[PDB]
Amino acid sequence: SGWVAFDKQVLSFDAYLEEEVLDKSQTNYRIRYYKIYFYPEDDTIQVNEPELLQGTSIRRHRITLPPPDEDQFYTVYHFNVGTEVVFYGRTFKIYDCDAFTRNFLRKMGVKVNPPVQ
Repeated sequence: SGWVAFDKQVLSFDAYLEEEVLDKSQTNYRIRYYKIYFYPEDDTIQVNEPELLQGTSIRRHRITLPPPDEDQFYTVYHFNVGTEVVFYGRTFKIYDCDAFTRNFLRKMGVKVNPPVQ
């Protein structure tokens, strides 16, 4: 034991979210872009906005599925292009992922979906 191997490197997904602020009856919004990291080693997730500012990040930890499945955590199999994930009540829309991630998914039998556009 003790062999050096980096076979559990993070998977990265590009996602966006719309900050929709309801003003009386009119809703204004802006688009925020994030990078979602999934760590195979411990199934933890981290989110960061590449761009007192609120909502720019989510620390690395295991994230529960949204109701009614909060007794379970998100796994690597819940992430794909054209799929939505919900962290702390906010909906993230995954639209891409790098080559390394696409290759990793293929190696574990996952078919990566076509572009959302």
